[PDB]
Amino acid sequence: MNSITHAEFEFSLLENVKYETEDEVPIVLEYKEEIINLIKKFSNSGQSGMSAPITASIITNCIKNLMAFKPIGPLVGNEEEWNYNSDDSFQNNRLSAVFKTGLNGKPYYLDAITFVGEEEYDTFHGHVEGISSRQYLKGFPFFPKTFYINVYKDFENKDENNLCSGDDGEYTYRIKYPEQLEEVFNYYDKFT
Amino acid sequence: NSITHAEFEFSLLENVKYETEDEVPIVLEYKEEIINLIKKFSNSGQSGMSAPITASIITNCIKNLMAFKPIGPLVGNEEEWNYNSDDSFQNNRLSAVFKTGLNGKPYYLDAITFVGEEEYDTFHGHVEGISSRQYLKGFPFFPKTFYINVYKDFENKDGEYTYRIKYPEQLEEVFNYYDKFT
Amino acid sequence: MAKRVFFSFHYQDVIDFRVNVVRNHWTKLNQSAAGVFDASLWDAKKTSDIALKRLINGGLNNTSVTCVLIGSQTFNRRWVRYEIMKSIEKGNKIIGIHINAFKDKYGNIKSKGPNPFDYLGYQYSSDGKQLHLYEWTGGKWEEYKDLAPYRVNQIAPESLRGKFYSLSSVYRVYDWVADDGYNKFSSWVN
Amino acid sequence: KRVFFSFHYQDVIDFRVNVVRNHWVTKLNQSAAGVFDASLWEDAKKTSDIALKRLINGGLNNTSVTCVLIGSQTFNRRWVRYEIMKSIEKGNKIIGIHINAFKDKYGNIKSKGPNPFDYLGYQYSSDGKQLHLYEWTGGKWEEYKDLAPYRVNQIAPESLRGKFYSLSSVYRVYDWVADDGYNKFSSWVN
Repeated sequence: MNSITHAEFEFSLLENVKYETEDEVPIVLEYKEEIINLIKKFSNSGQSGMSAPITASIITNCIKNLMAFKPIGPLVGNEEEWNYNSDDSFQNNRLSAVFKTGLNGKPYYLDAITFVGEEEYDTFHGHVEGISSRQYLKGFPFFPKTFYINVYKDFENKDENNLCSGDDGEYTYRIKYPEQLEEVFNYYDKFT
Repeated sequence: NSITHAEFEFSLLENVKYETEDEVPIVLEYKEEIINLIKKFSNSGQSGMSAPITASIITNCIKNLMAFKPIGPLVGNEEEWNYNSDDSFQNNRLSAVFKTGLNGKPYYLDAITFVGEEEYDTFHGHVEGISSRQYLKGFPFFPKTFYINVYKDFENKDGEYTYRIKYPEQLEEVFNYYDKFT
Repeated sequence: MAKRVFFSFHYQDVIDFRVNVVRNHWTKLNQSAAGVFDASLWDAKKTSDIALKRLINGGLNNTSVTCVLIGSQTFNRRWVRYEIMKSIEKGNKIIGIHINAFKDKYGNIKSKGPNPFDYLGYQYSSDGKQLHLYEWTGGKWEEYKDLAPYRVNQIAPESLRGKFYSLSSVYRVYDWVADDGYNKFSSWVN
Repeated sequence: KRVFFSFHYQDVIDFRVNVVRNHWVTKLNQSAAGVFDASLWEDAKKTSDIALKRLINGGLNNTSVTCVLIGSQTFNRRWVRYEIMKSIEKGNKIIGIHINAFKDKYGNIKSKGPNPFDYLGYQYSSDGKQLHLYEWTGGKWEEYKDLAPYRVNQIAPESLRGKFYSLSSVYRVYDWVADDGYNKFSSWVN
């Protein structure tokens, strides 16, 4: 109790509002008890002003990874980390969007790149100008990272070999900032 | 339930034999609270599309509360200040925010952290007329800390060096977010 | 010519990996909706369920097929039911695919989960101009709270009014193994 | 002219520390500030207490004064004791300041905390070349585990060897109210 004044007050601000519809209730209120219990344990662990932001970052990074079915630390890639109950592609047990084709195949990650269009909500996995969402791991230990690559729709200079459709006609997606790809391929190896 | 993946991850950490106490991962101390949060999340009816949104809301809320930051922006209304002081009135929800006098301009002590070239040379202070505290532009206020790189100038100092701003372009973003404190 | 699918599945570790097996098979001409949300850019007061619906709705607007991936508990998960019901309103093609037969690391599978289309339905109003939605929950058919009845552009004939239709009588459900999804998955969407 | 602010992590202490920081204003005032983000590549492998010790050690090494801000439970907190013990090994000037009397918005204050320097101590080795550290764990003095014995340059005379001494006589403790911190805080550091 002696350490939750701030957190309890922040939740009280959300609770003291009259919500016309249930759809308007803030999502975090569902998790008040579990969040407060985490704050309590953290506040009773003997942290100092200087040690607390480190510990807090470790905790919250753990939660974020586990909620996304990502490992707590890096993938090791050793023999036990793979599911061999498939004919061709072996799936990683700890990060299931990682696969390798063959026992000694080069592992790749389905979620390496999410493409981000110019219009709100136009975010997708796919292929844009020979850049796929899946990319090769450089090796192990592997720390997963997703890169968000901006794209735009080219209506004038379309390419019939890869067109898209919509309420605005035919177009092909193009990489908007090619320099963003250099960061990707300092992290991954290009999948072709 | 959907904690097999999380319990496996924790088991990997617990089953290692650590030579010293200092090597034991810190997250193990919070396993029960983390698992209980995952359990509640797993039972909330999430879809593949909805889960990352909900997860981001939860973890960003936890991040804020662990830093004693508000979970939304400051409003700056009368109820948000602590009036039991003579000079500087402190914000109740983000306590590094102060205003000198009831009509003073609110400022934020954590607006800028300076980052030197040496590892661990990170500090609050004053570098070439740039202070760690900066004025809020107004309310609603969304807290943000800028990390400004600095370097030690031993050549042209004014007891051996003078700190200087490494990338002046970094200060352009700062003062699009804050107003300069002088 | 490229098409984008909305993958509707529920969140659980034991079926996320099975979904990823499907994703590992779905090319240049194949896109899928993906979220990008970052709660740190924007206010926990504003991130409510209507904000969630707006992001799901917007993602759905850039797709033409909703493909429900079915595991053991998919049938009764709130946000999967919303994605299916909103897909109907937007006129997406909708299919279901059982994916419980992908083996885990011990070689185990699970039996087919119940068809989510069995737990959702609709009924036309007596004047034929409004579509009322229902979900099976709490032991009976409840008016669907997550999406209000809406007007339809084409009047339903009197023979179709006041009659309950479950979604399983409208949308096809495949079995990845029995129906050779490995070779025919593209033909189910396209 | 950089201070290491040593205080225990709690919301009711953090706001009181910020009142003090709001008086360490001048251009010749600096304080150590932590920078850590486990989500980035630089900090992705820092997971245990040794990473905490290395960052604290590094931040301490760039200061010359350690200022312990004292609340009700500060004497008992593990990482505050570590910062104090490490400050001794590095030869920092160390002071303590009671900050319990700053009122919150309702007028609440905290009871005065015990002197953290009362719960820590040392003893010179028999040959006078090594400093052994101790802490009060509730009912007895125990060897300090978080920091191993180290060698000192002052060979230490026989009158001090094998004799236990608490830190309470070594370092000055101020009261913000009684000792007029509003006018004298800067003089206590410099």
